[PDB]
Amino acid sequence: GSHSLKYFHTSVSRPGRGEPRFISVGYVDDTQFVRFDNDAASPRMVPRAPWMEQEGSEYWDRETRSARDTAQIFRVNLRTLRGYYNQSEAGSHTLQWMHGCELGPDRRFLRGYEQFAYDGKDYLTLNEDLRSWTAVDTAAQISEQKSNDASEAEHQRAYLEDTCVEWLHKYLEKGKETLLHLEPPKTHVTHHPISDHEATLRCWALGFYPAEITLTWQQDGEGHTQDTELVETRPAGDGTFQKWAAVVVPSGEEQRYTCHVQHEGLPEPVTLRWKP
Amino acid sequence: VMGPRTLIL
Amino acid sequence: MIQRTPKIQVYSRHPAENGKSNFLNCYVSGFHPSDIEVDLLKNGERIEKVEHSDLSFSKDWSFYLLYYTEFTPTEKDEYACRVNHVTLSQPKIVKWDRDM
Repeated sequence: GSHSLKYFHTSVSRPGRGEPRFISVGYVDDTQFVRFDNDAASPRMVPRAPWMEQEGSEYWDRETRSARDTAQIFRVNLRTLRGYYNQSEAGSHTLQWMHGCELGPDRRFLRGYEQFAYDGKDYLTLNEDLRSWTAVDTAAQISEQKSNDASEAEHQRAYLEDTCVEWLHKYLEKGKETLLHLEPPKTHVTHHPISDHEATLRCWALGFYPAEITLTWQQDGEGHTQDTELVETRPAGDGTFQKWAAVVVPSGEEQRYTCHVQHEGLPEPVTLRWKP
Repeated sequence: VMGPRTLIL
Repeated sequence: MIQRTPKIQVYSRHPAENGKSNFLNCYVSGFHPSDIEVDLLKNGERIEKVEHSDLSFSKDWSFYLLYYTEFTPTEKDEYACRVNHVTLSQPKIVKWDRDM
Protein backbone atom coordinates (compact mmCIF):
# COMPACT_ATOMS: atom_id res chain seq x y z
CA GLY A 1 0.00 0.00 0.00
CA SER A 2 1.01 3.60 0.65
CA HIS A 3 4.36 4.38 2.26
CA SER A 4 5.89 7.61 3.53
CA LEU A 5 9.17 9.12 4.69
CA LYS A 6 8.66 11.75 7.39
CA TYR A 7 10.98 13.76 9.63
CA PHE A 8 10.28 15.73 12.80
CA HIS A 9 12.50 18.59 13.94
CA THR A 10 12.25 20.32 17.30
CA SER A 11 14.31 23.10 18.86
CA VAL A 12 13.61 24.39 22.36
CA SER A 13 15.45 27.37 23.82
CA ARG A 14 16.53 27.41 27.45
CA PRO A 15 17.36 31.11 28.06
CA GLY A 16 18.94 30.40 31.43
CA ARG A 17 20.83 27.18 30.81
CA GLY A 18 22.50 27.71 27.44
CA GLU A 19 21.99 26.84 23.77
CA PRO A 20 18.66 25.52 22.45
CA ARG A 21 18.13 21.75 22.52
CA PHE A 22 17.53 20.26 19.06
CA ILE A 23 16.08 16.83 18.31
CA SER A 24 15.45 15.20 14.95
CA VAL A 25 13.72 11.91 14.12
CA GLY A 26 13.04 9.98 10.92
CA TYR A 27 10.15 7.66 10.13
CA VAL A 28 9.27 5.14 7.47
CA ASP A 29 5.56 4.56 8.03
CA ASP A 30 5.03 3.99 11.76
CA THR A 31 8.68 2.98 12.24
CA GLN A 32 11.41 5.29 13.54
CA PHE A 33 14.83 4.54 12.03
CA VAL A 34 17.08 7.55 12.72
CA ARG A 35 17.56 10.37 15.21
CA PHE A 36 19.86 13.30 15.92
CA ASP A 37 20.15 14.81 19.39
CA ASN A 38 22.54 17.77 19.67
CA ASP A 39 22.28 17.68 23.46
CA ALA A 40 25.56 15.77 23.73
CA ALA A 41 29.18 16.59 22.92
CA SER A 42 30.06 15.39 19.42
CA PRO A 43 26.46 14.71 18.27
CA ARG A 44 25.73 12.52 15.25
CA MET A 45 22.77 11.04 13.42
CA VAL A 46 22.41 7.50 14.74
CA PRO A 47 20.31 4.50 13.66
CA ARG A 48 17.17 3.66 15.64
CA ALA A 49 16.18 0.66 13.55
CA PRO A 50 18.15 -2.62 13.31
CA TRP A 51 17.98 -2.56 9.49
CA MET A 52 20.06 0.63 9.62
CA GLU A 53 22.89 -0.57 11.86
CA GLN A 54 25.08 -1.57 8.90
CA GLU A 55 25.27 1.69 6.94
CA GLY A 56 28.59 3.22 5.90
CA SER A 57 30.43 6.11 7.53
CA GLU A 58 29.63 8.07 4.39
CA TYR A 59 25.92 7.94 5.19
CA TRP A 60 26.15 9.08 8.81
CA ASP A 61 28.69 11.78 7.93
CA ARG A 62 26.20 13.40 5.55
CA GLU A 63 23.17 13.05 7.82
CA THR A 64 25.16 14.41 10.75
CA ARG A 65 26.15 17.41 8.63
CA SER A 66 22.57 18.10 7.53
CA ALA A 67 21.20 17.74 11.06
CA ARG A 68 23.96 19.92 12.53
CA ASP A 69 23.34 22.62 9.92
CA THR A 70 19.60 22.57 10.60
CA ALA A 71 20.15 22.80 14.36
CA GLN A 72 22.19 25.99 13.92
CA ILE A 73 19.62 27.65 11.67
CA PHE A 74 16.81 26.76 14.08
CA ARG A 75 18.87 28.25 16.91
CA VAL A 76 19.11 31.56 15.08
CA ASN A 77 15.53 31.44 13.81
CA LEU A 78 14.45 31.29 17.45
CA ARG A 79 16.16 34.60 18.19
CA THR A 80 14.66 36.07 15.03
CA LEU A 81 11.17 34.84 15.94
CA ARG A 82 11.52 36.44 19.38
CA GLY A 83 11.52 39.81 17.64
CA TYR A 84 8.62 39.09 15.31
CA TYR A 85 6.60 39.06 18.51
CA ASN A 86 7.44 41.54 21.27
CA GLN A 87 8.66 38.60 23.34
CA SER A 88 10.99 38.86 26.33
CA GLU A 89 14.43 37.23 26.40
CA ALA A 90 13.45 35.21 29.47
CA GLY A 91 10.97 32.64 28.17
CA SER A 92 11.65 29.31 26.51
CA HIS A 93 10.15 29.02 23.04
CA THR A 94 9.55 26.14 20.64
CA LEU A 95 10.14 25.82 16.89
CA GLN A 96 8.90 22.71 15.10
CA TRP A 97 9.31 21.54 11.51
CA MET A 98 7.84 18.44 9.87
CA HIS A 99 8.25 17.34 6.26
CA GLY A 100 7.50 14.14 4.37
CA CYS A 101 6.79 12.48 1.04
CA GLU A 102 4.16 9.85 0.27
CA LEU A 103 3.96 7.10 -2.31
CA GLY A 104 0.63 6.04 -3.74
CA PRO A 105 -0.45 2.41 -3.31
CA ASP A 106 0.70 2.26 -6.92
CA ARG A 107 4.19 2.87 -5.52
CA ARG A 108 4.91 6.13 -7.38
CA PHE A 109 5.28 9.57 -5.84
CA LEU A 110 1.91 10.90 -4.71
CA ARG A 111 2.35 13.92 -2.47
CA GLY A 112 4.67 16.09 -0.39
CA TYR A 113 4.22 18.42 2.56
CA GLU A 114 6.21 20.75 4.81
CA GLN A 115 5.26 22.86 7.82
CA PHE A 116 6.68 25.13 10.51
CA ALA A 117 5.15 25.80 13.92
CA TYR A 118 6.08 28.32 16.60
CA ASP A 119 5.16 27.69 20.24
CA GLY A 120 2.83 24.96 19.00
CA LYS A 121 0.95 27.01 16.40
CA ASP A 122 0.90 26.87 12.59
CA TYR A 123 3.56 29.37 11.53
CA LEU A 124 4.70 29.00 7.93
CA THR A 125 3.43 26.43 5.42
CA LEU A 126 4.53 25.13 2.02
CA ASN A 127 1.76 25.09 -0.59
CA GLU A 128 0.43 21.92 -2.22
CA ASP A 129 2.10 22.47 -5.60
CA LEU A 130 5.28 22.94 -3.55
CA ARG A 131 6.21 26.15 -5.37
CA SER A 132 5.69 28.82 -2.69
CA TRP A 133 5.11 29.40 1.03
CA THR A 134 2.24 30.89 3.02
CA ALA A 135 2.06 32.78 6.30
CA VAL A 136 -0.45 30.91 8.44
CA ASP A 137 0.29 32.95 11.53
CA THR A 138 -0.11 36.65 10.72
CA ALA A 139 3.29 37.20 12.33
CA ALA A 140 5.02 35.05 9.70
CA GLN A 141 4.63 37.40 6.73
CA ILE A 142 8.27 38.51 6.77
CA SER A 143 9.52 34.92 7.00
CA GLU A 144 7.17 34.32 4.09
CA GLN A 145 8.41 37.09 1.78
CA LYS A 146 12.03 36.22 2.57
CA SER A 147 11.35 32.58 1.73
CA ASN A 148 9.59 33.36 -1.55
CA ASP A 149 12.13 35.96 -2.65
CA ALA A 150 14.93 33.40 -2.30
CA SER A 151 12.94 30.57 -3.88
CA GLU A 152 13.40 28.34 -0.83
CA ALA A 153 10.42 26.32 -2.03
CA GLU A 154 12.47 25.21 -5.02
CA HIS A 155 15.08 23.50 -2.83
CA GLN A 156 12.26 21.81 -0.94
CA ARG A 157 10.32 20.70 -4.02
CA ALA A 158 13.59 19.18 -5.22
CA TYR A 159 14.02 17.26 -1.97
CA LEU A 160 10.42 16.09 -1.60
CA GLU A 161 9.71 15.12 -5.21
CA ASP A 162 13.02 13.39 -5.98
CA THR A 163 15.59 12.95 -3.21
CA CYS A 164 13.12 11.96 -0.48
CA VAL A 165 11.36 9.43 -2.71
CA GLU A 166 14.54 7.66 -3.84
CA TRP A 167 15.66 7.03 -0.27
CA LEU A 168 12.18 5.93 0.76
CA HIS A 169 12.55 3.13 -1.79
CA LYS A 170 16.00 2.18 -0.51
CA TYR A 171 14.67 2.17 3.05
CA LEU A 172 11.83 -0.16 2.09
CA GLU A 173 14.37 -2.56 0.58
CA LYS A 174 16.77 -2.45 3.53
CA GLY A 175 13.91 -3.03 5.95
CA LYS A 176 11.43 -5.05 3.87
CA GLU A 177 11.33 -7.86 6.45
CA THR A 178 9.59 -5.60 8.98
CA LEU A 179 8.45 -2.55 6.99
CA LEU A 180 6.50 -4.61 4.45
CA HIS A 181 5.32 -7.27 6.90
CA LEU A 182 1.66 -6.98 7.86
CA GLU A 183 1.71 -8.09 11.49
CA PRO A 184 -1.90 -8.89 12.52
CA PRO A 185 -3.34 -8.19 16.00
CA LYS A 186 -3.77 -10.87 18.65
CA THR A 187 -7.26 -10.37 20.04
CA HIS A 188 -9.23 -11.56 23.07
CA VAL A 189 -11.91 -10.44 25.53
CA THR A 190 -11.51 -10.17 29.31
CA HIS A 191 -14.18 -10.09 32.01
CA HIS A 192 -14.21 -7.80 35.05
CA PRO A 193 -17.18 -7.68 37.44
CA ILE A 194 -17.98 -4.20 38.74
CA SER A 195 -20.84 -5.35 40.95
CA ASP A 196 -23.12 -8.38 41.19
CA HIS A 197 -25.10 -6.90 38.30
CA GLU A 198 -22.53 -5.17 36.09
CA ALA A 199 -19.29 -6.19 34.40
CA THR A 200 -16.69 -4.79 32.02
CA LEU A 201 -16.08 -6.53 28.71
CA ARG A 202 -12.68 -5.46 27.42
CA CYS A 203 -11.55 -6.41 23.91
CA TRP A 204 -7.78 -6.42 23.38
CA ALA A 205 -5.69 -6.12 20.22
CA LEU A 206 -2.03 -6.87 20.89
CA GLY A 207 1.26 -6.94 18.99
CA PHE A 208 0.10 -5.57 15.64
CA TYR A 209 1.75 -3.42 12.95
CA PRO A 210 0.98 -1.04 11.33
CA ALA A 211 -0.83 1.21 13.80
CA GLU A 212 -4.08 1.80 11.90
CA ILE A 213 -6.81 -0.30 13.53
CA THR A 214 -10.50 -0.25 14.50
CA LEU A 215 -12.14 -1.71 17.60
CA THR A 216 -15.93 -1.75 17.89
CA TRP A 217 -18.46 -3.33 20.24
CA GLN A 218 -21.90 -4.28 18.93
CA GLN A 219 -24.94 -4.81 21.16
CA ASP A 220 -27.06 -7.61 19.68
CA GLY A 221 -25.74 -6.68 16.24
CA GLU A 222 -26.48 -2.96 16.23
CA GLY A 223 -24.27 0.11 16.50
CA HIS A 224 -23.30 0.92 20.08
CA THR A 225 -20.55 3.56 20.20
CA GLN A 226 -22.07 5.13 23.30
CA ASP A 227 -20.75 3.28 26.38
CA THR A 228 -17.61 2.12 24.55
CA GLU A 229 -14.48 3.33 26.35
CA LEU A 230 -11.74 3.46 23.73
CA VAL A 231 -8.08 4.03 24.59
CA GLU A 232 -5.63 5.61 22.17
CA THR A 233 -3.41 3.27 20.17
CA ARG A 234 -0.29 2.76 22.27
CA PRO A 235 3.18 1.49 21.32
CA ALA A 236 4.09 -1.85 22.91
CA GLY A 237 7.72 -0.76 22.67
CA ASP A 238 8.98 -3.65 20.55
CA GLY A 239 7.82 -2.29 17.21
CA THR A 240 4.14 -3.20 17.49
CA PHE A 241 1.04 -1.45 18.83
CA GLN A 242 -1.75 -2.02 21.33
CA LYS A 243 -5.36 -0.89 21.68
CA TRP A 244 -8.42 -2.01 23.63
CA ALA A 245 -12.14 -1.26 23.83
CA ALA A 246 -14.37 -1.75 26.87
CA VAL A 247 -18.15 -1.74 27.28
CA VAL A 248 -20.21 -2.01 30.48
CA VAL A 249 -22.67 -4.90 30.53
CA PRO A 250 -25.33 -6.47 32.80
CA SER A 251 -24.21 -9.67 34.51
CA GLY A 252 -25.57 -12.59 32.50
CA GLU A 253 -25.97 -10.90 29.12
CA GLU A 254 -22.38 -11.13 27.89
CA GLN A 255 -23.20 -13.12 24.76
CA ARG A 256 -25.32 -10.23 23.46
CA TYR A 257 -22.12 -8.29 22.81
CA THR A 258 -19.42 -8.85 20.20
CA CYS A 259 -16.05 -7.22 19.49
CA HIS A 260 -15.14 -6.38 15.89
CA VAL A 261 -11.55 -5.91 14.74
CA GLN A 262 -10.33 -4.49 11.42
CA HIS A 263 -6.66 -4.56 10.45
CA GLU A 264 -4.59 -4.59 7.26
CA GLY A 265 -2.90 -7.83 8.30
CA LEU A 266 -6.28 -9.54 8.64
CA PRO A 267 -7.62 -11.37 5.56
CA GLU A 268 -11.18 -10.87 6.78
CA PRO A 269 -12.46 -8.81 9.73
CA VAL A 270 -12.54 -10.65 13.07
CA THR A 271 -15.24 -11.14 15.71
CA LEU A 272 -14.81 -11.94 19.41
CA ARG A 273 -17.24 -12.89 22.16
CA TRP A 274 -16.35 -13.49 25.79
CA LYS A 275 -16.14 -17.22 26.43
CA PRO A 276 -16.99 -18.12 30.06
CA VAL B 1 17.80 11.13 4.29
CA MET B 2 16.80 14.61 5.44
CA GLY B 3 17.06 17.87 3.51
CA PRO B 4 20.42 19.62 2.89
CA ARG B 5 19.01 23.10 3.67
CA THR B 6 16.13 24.40 5.79
CA LEU B 7 14.55 27.87 5.95
CA ILE B 8 16.08 31.02 7.38
CA LEU B 9 13.05 32.66 8.99
CA MET C 1 2.16 29.62 24.21
CA ILE C 2 -0.42 26.98 23.33
CA GLN C 3 0.21 24.76 26.39
CA ARG C 4 -1.60 21.40 26.36
CA THR C 5 -2.05 18.70 29.02
CA PRO C 6 -0.32 15.28 28.79
CA LYS C 7 -2.47 12.20 28.25
CA ILE C 8 -1.12 9.23 30.21
CA GLN C 9 -1.27 5.44 29.91
CA VAL C 10 0.46 2.86 32.11
CA TYR C 11 0.62 -0.72 30.84
CA SER C 12 2.81 -3.75 30.16
CA ARG C 13 4.43 -4.90 26.90
CA HIS C 14 2.86 -8.34 27.22
CA PRO C 15 -0.14 -9.60 29.22
CA ALA C 16 1.02 -9.71 32.84
CA GLU C 17 1.88 -13.05 34.44
CA ASN C 18 3.14 -13.18 38.02
CA GLY C 19 6.81 -14.13 37.92
CA LYS C 20 7.14 -13.71 34.16
CA SER C 21 9.63 -11.08 32.98
CA ASN C 22 7.98 -8.18 31.16
CA PHE C 23 8.21 -4.48 30.29
CA LEU C 24 6.36 -1.63 31.99
CA ASN C 25 5.33 1.33 29.84
CA CYS C 26 4.26 4.92 30.36
CA TYR C 27 2.97 6.48 27.15
CA VAL C 28 2.69 10.25 27.50
CA SER C 29 1.16 12.05 24.52
CA GLY C 30 -0.80 15.07 23.32
CA PHE C 31 1.21 17.54 25.40
CA HIS C 32 3.00 20.85 24.73
CA PRO C 33 5.52 22.28 25.32
CA SER C 34 8.01 19.40 25.20
CA ASP C 35 9.44 19.90 28.69
CA ILE C 36 8.16 16.94 30.69
CA GLU C 37 9.20 14.76 33.63
CA VAL C 38 8.35 11.06 33.87
CA ASP C 39 9.11 8.57 36.64
CA LEU C 40 8.37 4.85 36.95
CA LEU C 41 7.45 3.98 40.53
CA LYS C 42 7.73 0.65 42.33
CA ASN C 43 6.00 0.64 45.70
CA GLY C 44 6.23 4.43 45.66
CA GLU C 45 9.96 4.38 44.92
CA ARG C 46 11.46 5.73 41.71
CA ILE C 47 12.92 3.00 39.49
CA GLU C 48 16.52 3.60 38.44
CA LYS C 49 17.62 3.35 34.81
CA VAL C 50 14.47 4.02 32.78
CA GLU C 51 14.82 4.39 29.02
CA HIS C 52 12.56 6.68 27.00
CA SER C 53 12.01 6.99 23.26
CA ASP C 54 13.10 9.94 21.13
CA LEU C 55 11.08 13.15 21.21
CA SER C 56 8.63 13.30 18.31
CA PHE C 57 5.25 14.86 17.59
CA SER C 58 2.00 14.45 15.68
CA LYS C 59 0.24 16.33 12.88
CA ASP C 60 -1.22 18.69 15.49
CA TRP C 61 2.18 19.50 17.01
CA SER C 62 1.58 17.52 20.23
CA PHE C 63 4.59 15.65 21.62
CA TYR C 64 4.73 11.97 22.56
CA LEU C 65 7.28 9.96 24.55
CA LEU C 66 7.40 6.37 25.78
CA TYR C 67 9.13 5.53 29.06
CA TYR C 68 9.93 1.88 29.76
CA THR C 69 11.85 -0.57 31.92
CA GLU C 70 12.03 -4.36 32.27
CA PHE C 71 10.24 -5.63 35.38
CA THR C 72 8.73 -8.82 36.78
CA PRO C 73 5.08 -8.50 37.89
CA THR C 74 4.26 -9.81 41.36
CA GLU C 75 0.89 -10.00 43.10
CA LYS C 76 2.01 -7.73 45.94
CA ASP C 77 4.31 -5.23 44.23
CA GLU C 78 2.57 -2.05 43.08
CA TYR C 79 3.70 -0.03 40.05
CA ALA C 80 2.73 3.43 38.83
CA CYS C 81 3.70 6.36 36.61
CA ARG C 82 4.49 9.84 37.93
CA VAL C 83 4.26 12.74 35.46
CA ASN C 84 4.96 16.46 35.85
CA HIS C 85 4.24 19.14 33.25
CA VAL C 86 3.93 22.92 33.41
CA THR C 87 0.19 22.42 32.88
CA LEU C 88 -0.02 20.35 36.06
CA SER C 89 -0.54 22.01 39.44
CA GLN C 90 1.09 18.94 40.98
CA PRO C 91 2.56 15.60 39.85
CA LYS C 92 -0.18 13.35 38.45
CA ILE C 93 0.15 9.70 39.48
CA VAL C 94 -1.63 6.87 37.70
CA LYS C 95 -1.19 3.29 38.92
CA TRP C 96 -0.53 0.27 36.73
CA ASP C 97 -3.51 -2.05 36.40
CA ARG C 98 -2.66 -5.20 34.45
CA ASP C 99 -6.30 -5.18 33.35
CA MET C 100 -5.89 -1.98 31.33
